[PDB]
Amino acid sequence: LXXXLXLXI
Ligand SMILES: *C(=O)C[C@H](O)CCCCCCC
Repeated sequence: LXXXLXLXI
């Protein structure tokens, strides 16, 4: 999901 929407996971 986009790396947790931007969390980078
Ligand atoms: C989107 O961000 C793809 C990621 O690789 C997987 C996210 C998994 C969410 C489950 C952990 C809360």
